[PDB]
Amino acid sequence: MKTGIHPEYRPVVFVDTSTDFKFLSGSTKSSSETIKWEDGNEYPLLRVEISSDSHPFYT
Amino acid sequence: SNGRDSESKRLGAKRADGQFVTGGSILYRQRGTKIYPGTNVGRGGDDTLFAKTDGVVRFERMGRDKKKVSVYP
Amino acid sequence: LVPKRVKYRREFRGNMRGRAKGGTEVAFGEYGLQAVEASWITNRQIEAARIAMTRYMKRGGKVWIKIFPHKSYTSKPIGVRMGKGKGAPEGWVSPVKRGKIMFEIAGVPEDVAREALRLAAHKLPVKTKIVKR
Amino acid sequence: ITKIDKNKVRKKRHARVRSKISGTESRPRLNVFRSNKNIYAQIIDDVNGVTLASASNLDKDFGSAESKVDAASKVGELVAKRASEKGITSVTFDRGGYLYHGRVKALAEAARENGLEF
Amino acid sequence: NRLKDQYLKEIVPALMSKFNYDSVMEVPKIDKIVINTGVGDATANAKVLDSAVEELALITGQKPVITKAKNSIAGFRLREGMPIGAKVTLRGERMYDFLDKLVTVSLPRVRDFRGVSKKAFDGRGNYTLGVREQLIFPEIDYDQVSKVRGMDVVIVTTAKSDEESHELLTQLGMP
Amino acid sequence: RVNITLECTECGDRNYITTKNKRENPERIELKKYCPRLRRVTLHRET
RNA sequence: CUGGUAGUUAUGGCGAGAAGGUCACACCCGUUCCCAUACCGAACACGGUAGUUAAGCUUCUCUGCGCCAAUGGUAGUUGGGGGCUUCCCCCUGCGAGAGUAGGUCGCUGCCGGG
RNA sequence: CUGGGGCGGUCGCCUCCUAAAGAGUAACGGAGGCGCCCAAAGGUUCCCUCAGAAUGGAUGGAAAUCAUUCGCAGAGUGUAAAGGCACAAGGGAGCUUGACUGCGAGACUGACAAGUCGAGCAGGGACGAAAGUCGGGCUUAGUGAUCCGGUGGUUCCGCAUGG
RNA sequence: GUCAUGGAGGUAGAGCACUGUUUGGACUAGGGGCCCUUCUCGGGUUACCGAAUUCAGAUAAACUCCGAAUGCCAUGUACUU
Ligand SMILES: [K+]
Ligand SMILES: [Mg+2]
Ligand SMILES: [Mg+2]
Ligand SMILES: [Mg+2]
Ligand SMILES: [Mg+2]
Ligand SMILES: [Mg+2]
Ligand SMILES: [Mg+2]
Ligand SMILES: [Mg+2]
Ligand SMILES: [Mg+2]
Ligand SMILES: [Mg+2]
Repeated sequence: MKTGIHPEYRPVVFVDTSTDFKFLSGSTKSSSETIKWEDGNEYPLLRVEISSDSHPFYT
Repeated sequence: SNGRDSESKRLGAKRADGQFVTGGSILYRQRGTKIYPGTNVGRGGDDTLFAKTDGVVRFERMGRDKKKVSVYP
Repeated sequence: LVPKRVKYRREFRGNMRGRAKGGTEVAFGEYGLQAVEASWITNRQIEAARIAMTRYMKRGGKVWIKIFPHKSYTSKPIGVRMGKGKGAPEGWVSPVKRGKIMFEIAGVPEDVAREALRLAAHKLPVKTKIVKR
Repeated sequence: ITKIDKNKVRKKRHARVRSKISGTESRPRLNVFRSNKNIYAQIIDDVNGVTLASASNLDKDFGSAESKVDAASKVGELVAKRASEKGITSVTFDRGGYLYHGRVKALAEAARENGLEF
Repeated sequence: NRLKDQYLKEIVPALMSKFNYDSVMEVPKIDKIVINTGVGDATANAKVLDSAVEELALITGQKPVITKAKNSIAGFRLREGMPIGAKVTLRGERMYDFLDKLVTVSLPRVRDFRGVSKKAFDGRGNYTLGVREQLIFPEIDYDQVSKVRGMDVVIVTTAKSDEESHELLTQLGMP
Repeated sequence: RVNITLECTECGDRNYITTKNKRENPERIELKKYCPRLRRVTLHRET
């Protein structure tokens, strides 16, 4: 992977407000917000619209 | 509207298989490689095959379709 | 019968030595008209021969034209001297070498086939033999 | 999807190299075959079609290496030595179709450090 | 890594059992996800492409490669070279991350979805997910970016038949 | 496209004629060429 | 027996089927280092050996496609003769292409391990 | 020049057919090109493979850009055609100026004038780890003598001698 | 000059592997006739047209998967001149 070419790959946790589920997945646009899950290995946080677990078609 | 043609360029073999040639002797004049440079033979800028050393010319089959000319002392 | 297009508008007359390389045996028909001697067949002659075959059969059975007029031929007008380049394309011919089946017919009885083929033979500039498969 | 056969495309490159490079009874071809595990060298005559002094990683003589590059240097050292014992000096290096970089380079650098001229 | 873990744990056994593969090597795996933009408008205004690259870089987290036209076409008003469309090839852990986000966060932000469309397989084993808009992807922020452009998402599987590939995409989570 | 002459910077003589497209290459071309006088390579510049 | 590397007009290729593996060879696992991608450790490069013969590779089987290929005959034709001549015929020597009987799932080295 | 002359057309160069399987070969015979271009479209090192079709997929249409499969070349090769070219001569990228100076055994072509190819030697270089390749471009058109002028250089001459 | 041997070369002939020209059949994507709600988008229709695909069959100075006879170049320690 080349350096100083791509944006950051840094990890980040996604959480939907309704279902309140948490999972790690690397992405851009951190926003810099603390997490509860795995607080030791601290990562950013992102608030999200209904996920598959929430969305009625999926579940 | 016709009535044009270029000067004939005298292409083709200039020495025979089994003939002794001095180094530098032109063996074949050609457009592209009808015949390939063999051993002790060079390919000039215009695709002219010439002997690099003195010896006997031999036109040989390369592999199935193609053909080469060599000079063996 | 005329080629839809040609690579070259003007073409050597060619020669007509030897037996036709192909089309010597009847392939699609019961009865065929075989050229006995060589000749050029013009497209005008192929049509005259075709219409004189089909009419007698009264739109009965099939008729295969086994020759096609591929070769153009040129001419100079009257009052024009030799030279000043090759003449304009005039017509279309099929060089028919001896032994070539020119027409084939099927789907009529022998008597009607043999009559249709003699009627056609009289429109062609070449000696003909009627031959059956 | 189809996996590319690394050796097929390797052998394709080797042909491109062998187009320019061929062994002679005077100046033979130092050819190098590289595997996932170990590395192999052969000083060949193409005019005769015969392999002179050769050497590999798995040979009983010199069987101690830290890295594969270090292992590959020991091969260069030994094939150079075996060539000098046979009585041949001036070779031409046949990349085998490998990029003249990591292991195959370290084989050449080593052999070239010993009594082999290219 | 969250999804590649699940794949190595409790997809391979289940899927090998379902088809009765001789070796674990036969088990279909996802080789590469390849996103493709297809900005043909770029022929007129080049600046529209710059945004189409930047917006896509954020989605993948991996700068794209600006694809240049193959042959000249008067109909579209296009000519040999000239930048039209952007490619980006996802492999390894960073690929699974995208696939996870695609099935877990992305797809539910569309008005609706039927699911894994039987028609949308090439018949060799690979899937092509038609993406309508760019605003579906949470990293994009459509309030900032101008035109919607669109997107093309190709999933290249090691599967031999659509049936095998269909089961793999399903158990990975894809509708 | 025009005929050009490259002058040796050191030698001071021009024994190299070339050609260039002056629309694509409006600047004066500089090539490193062997100068027979000096018997070594020298920077030659278009006149 | 297998890895490497050559020669030989594919009788050697393509396709189909089967078997085989810690001894190689592979895929395979990883990206710290050298070095990589016009994005991607895919490739290249480097470090590994948990897993696997699935594929490549190796061996075996087959004539479906390709390739090779007689004999005979025929076309053509050098030379010598004749005709009625858009052309045709005879004598002598040479002799295709197509088609065909048949052949082929190679053969021949050198080096390393077993 | 001319199937009388005039009128018309043509005039040098390249490629093909005519051309009868070496070379050469005519016609106011049959077809096309040229009077350039390229600082890379040259050199070298390394890496690569094309046309098209099918199938699936946002804007997106018969056709743009992805993906897979099949594909000896149905592409490409600055430009006519022919001969070549997939170890590419086709396509990328890095570094470069050999699109070098003195030459040149020996050949081809040829009435002459010209034209063509050339190993190799010396000088000093480019690329490459090396082997090596490089005196333009896949090859074959893209040009015009002498005389007379112009410009630059010059260990040549300088009409008694120095200029 | 002949004999023997080697070789370059694509004519005659032939062939259809390529490029043009071309016949018949089968197949079949479109388009066009003919009604329908219809936007003739798609059906139920089809020898009015038609691009591929294949089977069979032709054809070529400027086609060639092939390919002679001759002629040509050479070698010989061959025989004559
Ligand atoms: K008659
Ligand atoms: Mg002439
Ligand atoms: Mg040149
Ligand atoms: Mg007259
Ligand atoms: Mg007159
Ligand atoms: Mg000739
Ligand atoms: Mg003067
Ligand atoms: Mg004086
Ligand atoms: Mg003929
Ligand atoms: Mg012919």
